[PDB]
Amino acid sequence: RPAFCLEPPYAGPGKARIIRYFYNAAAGAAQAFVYGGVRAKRNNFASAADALAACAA
Repeated sequence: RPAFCLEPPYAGPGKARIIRYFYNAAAGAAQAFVYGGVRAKRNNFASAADALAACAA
């Protein structure tokens, strides 16, 4: 998988309240987190499906 997939989820400093998905490598699963709308890292997806296709491929 890309190194990006090993990164902890990044809420960032934004104030929005958007559920996004990240690949949790140690868990072997895509998991929800709250994304703030600003300065996203690359382990950040619209759905569990999109996280798994990028990283559990």
